[PDB]
Amino acid sequence: QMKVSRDSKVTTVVATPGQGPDRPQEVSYTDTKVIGNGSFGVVYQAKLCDSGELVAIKKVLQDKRFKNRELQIMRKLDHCNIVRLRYFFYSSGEKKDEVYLNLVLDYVPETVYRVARHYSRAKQTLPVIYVKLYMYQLFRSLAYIHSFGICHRDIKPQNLLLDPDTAVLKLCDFGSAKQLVRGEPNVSYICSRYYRAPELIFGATDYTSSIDVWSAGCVLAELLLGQPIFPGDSGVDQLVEIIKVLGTPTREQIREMNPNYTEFKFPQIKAHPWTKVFRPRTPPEAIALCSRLLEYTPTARLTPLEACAHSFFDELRDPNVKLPNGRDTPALFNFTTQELSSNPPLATILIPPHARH
Amino acid sequence: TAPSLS
Amino acid sequence: LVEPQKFAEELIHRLEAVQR
Ligand SMILES: Nc1ncnc2c1ncn2[C@@H]1O[C@H](COP(=O)(O)OP(=O)(O)O)[C@@H](O)[C@H]1O
Ligand SMILES: [Mg+2]
Ligand SMILES: [Mg+2]
Ligand code: NA
Repeated sequence: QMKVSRDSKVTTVVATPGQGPDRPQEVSYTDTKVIGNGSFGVVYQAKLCDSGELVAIKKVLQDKRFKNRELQIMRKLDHCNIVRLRYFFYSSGEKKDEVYLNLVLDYVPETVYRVARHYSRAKQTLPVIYVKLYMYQLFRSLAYIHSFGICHRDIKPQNLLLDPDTAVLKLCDFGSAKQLVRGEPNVSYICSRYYRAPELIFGATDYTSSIDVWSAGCVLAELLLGQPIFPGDSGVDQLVEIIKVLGTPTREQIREMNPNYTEFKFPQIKAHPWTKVFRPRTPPEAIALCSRLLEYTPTARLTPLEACAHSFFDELRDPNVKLPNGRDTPALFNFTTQELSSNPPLATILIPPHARH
Repeated sequence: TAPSLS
Repeated sequence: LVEPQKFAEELIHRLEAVQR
């Protein structure tokens, strides 16, 4: 479809709204410029003509060789820590005759990665209140997508959008996400380096949603250290880094990750205590949280909802907590029945008494 | 990092 | 994927070198 006009160049398409039944409407935008780039996405910024609001437009080739679940997964998602899909449409694009999907998302200016990179260049540590706020909101988005059976499979600091004025975090980049069905196998070399769970590095095809929890544990540890905790160009390199921290996995832990490795005689490396991994001033509660996330056995990792109930986030449940810029914290306690379905009795902890209003 | 074959 | 024999051989060789 598409068309050009003048207001600045105005683009008009017939786009389908992200929510509700399929009822496309004319949508006009202007002020187009290329902003972000990923391994698959090419994100434009634009300004909607009606409301003046800023949006991001991820334009992705619709490769029919691969499973393109991204639109179908995003359409069912509505949560305050997941970037909203306002509209989508199809356009002819640039590759002669080819099919390009356009996702019109809420525009969010920063990522956890770019914020953490400022502190590393300045040799400061990200203040712990932000580690708490950012990690808490991440786990809350994971509890939401996992309650639908959906695994993100690309959790990493570049995929976490921040509005740093409000400290609101939004998960994005669902182009690797999948609805994991037990008994059906999954492609194994998924997730980005530094954030791959050990069962994935061992080539497991029968993994679960808890790979996202391992990835979240790597983000947390990175935020606390100021650099990735398991760097490495290859799978062996990263597994060495994991083993130099957690120790050599037992035979039973190897069986939980991938039974095809249980008969090899790996050298037994002693674990490095978590208190020595991190800086001497690191809060003990963050270390305890990190050690219950970065676990070899996938069923022994915290679920995302259980992570939100952790004592590390206790300061967020104070009525008197304020952000460093003076504004109050974002909404943290408006849990639905859907995202509590994992374990409903955690509402006793997760909604503190001053927020039942 | 990429999704599954169809 | 990767053959489990070849991956484990590489990992074993790496783990022997860092073993304190
Ligand atoms: N809603 C958004 N607002 C602003 N920037 C975004 C938004 N979505 C993505 N971006 C930027 O573009 C990058 C790539 O987008 P993403 O959806 O992660 O595509 P890819 O699958 O190629 O990684 C992100 O890391 C982010 O910095
Ligand atoms: Mg990305
Ligand atoms: Mg992606
Ligand atoms: Na900040």
